[PDB]
Amino acid sequence: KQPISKLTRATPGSAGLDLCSTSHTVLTPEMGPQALSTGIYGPLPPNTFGLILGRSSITMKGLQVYPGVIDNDYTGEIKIMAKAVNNIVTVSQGNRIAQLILLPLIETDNKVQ
Amino acid sequence: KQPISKLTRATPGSAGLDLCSTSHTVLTPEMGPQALSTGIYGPLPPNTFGLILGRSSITMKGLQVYPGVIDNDYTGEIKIMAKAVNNIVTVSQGNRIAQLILLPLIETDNKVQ
Amino acid sequence: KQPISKLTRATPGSAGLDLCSTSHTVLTPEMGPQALSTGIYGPLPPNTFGLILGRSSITMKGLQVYPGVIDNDYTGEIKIMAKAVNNIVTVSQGNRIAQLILLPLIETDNKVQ
Ligand SMILES: O=c1ccn([C@H]2C[C@H](O)[C@@H](COP(=O)(O)O)O2)c(=O)[nH]1
Ligand SMILES: O=c1ccn([C@H]2C[C@H](O)[C@@H](COP(=O)(O)O)O2)c(=O)[nH]1
Ligand SMILES: O=c1ccn([C@H]2C[C@H](O)[C@@H](COP(=O)(O)O)O2)c(=O)[nH]1
Repeated sequence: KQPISKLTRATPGSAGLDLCSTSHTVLTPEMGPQALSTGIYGPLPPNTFGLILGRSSITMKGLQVYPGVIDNDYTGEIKIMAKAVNNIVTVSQGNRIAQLILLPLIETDNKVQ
Repeated sequence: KQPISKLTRATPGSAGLDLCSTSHTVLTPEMGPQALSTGIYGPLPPNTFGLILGRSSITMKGLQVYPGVIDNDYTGEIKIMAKAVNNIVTVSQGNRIAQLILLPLIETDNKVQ
Repeated sequence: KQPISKLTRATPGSAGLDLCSTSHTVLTPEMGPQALSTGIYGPLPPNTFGLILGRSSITMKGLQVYPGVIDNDYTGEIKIMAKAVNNIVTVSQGNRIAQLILLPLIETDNKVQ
């Protein structure tokens, strides 16, 4: 398993950490949402949560990444939820498919469970 | 009307507050976006705004929730904008359909109106 | 070129800054994602990044805006990635199509490039 600390940022001003698909995968529109493996696992730094978002270059090529909320204490594998919009899309191993944004986790008094 | 304070968090490390649909509703792809009632109303805690996002279990079952921005001072009913992706989806009363994330509302000098 | 400082907020409690399309554009579902020009350019205020999100009134009328991450140091034109969901959609010049949300850019030790 690899932790979020092994992810890289493309440039210092980049909001997101790059997420790559560990497999070659073909997607068609009729398949609906598919969860792509990344080999990267939670959890997140204290007081943060994560959002998985698309890369614009990839969205413009017809692969939609559904925004995904990564809880602070999730310890499973971070997967990318994606769908081919209109056309057949092929994702090659190591292609950068999405990005992870880290955001502050605000405290509230809402009851738990 | 019920306020956001009555929402619950599944676990202490959960980023989102659960939102449930108050009605049983059937959605098909050709229907396009539908606004699901929740019986929960703004406004939000000072200096925050809200984002409505999907639950990954629900997105993987073919119901897409369009990310929705909840303004700090909105006092209407928070509705979930959703679409069946490819298949017929049935939402039962009380099913958890989406989640509300609270985020800091940054001040800027942009002119207002 | 116009900077983000020229954008306006609809009301003081509005989370987003309004983004308008500078052209008249017709979109159909089979076209897939389209990048709409706005004439607004990065970069963003220090320690922030941007998210492009839809307006709910517009999403409910069948135009989906794909959430887009605006990096802090991007100096190009901010474009709106959008898709007609099911029907033909016509966007007129000056119509408010999306909104820009500003969020804190959290520092991490992740390696760069
Ligand atoms: O795109 C996503 C969305 C969620 N999850 C994992 C992390 C979340 O903590 C967990 C539960 O999802 P939600 O209930 O937060 O949506 O699933 C992902 O791997 N990818
Ligand atoms: O998914 C959504 C998106 C918005 N709204 C309500 C709250 C917002 O303050 C208001 C106006 O929407 P926007 O203009 O912020 O998108 O509509 C919802 O109930 N659900
Ligand atoms: O909806 C979007 C998404 C991105 N970009 C520009 C700003 C980003 O800094 C840049 C690279 O996109 P990403 O790699 O962050 O997705 O493209 C846009 O104009 N509109």
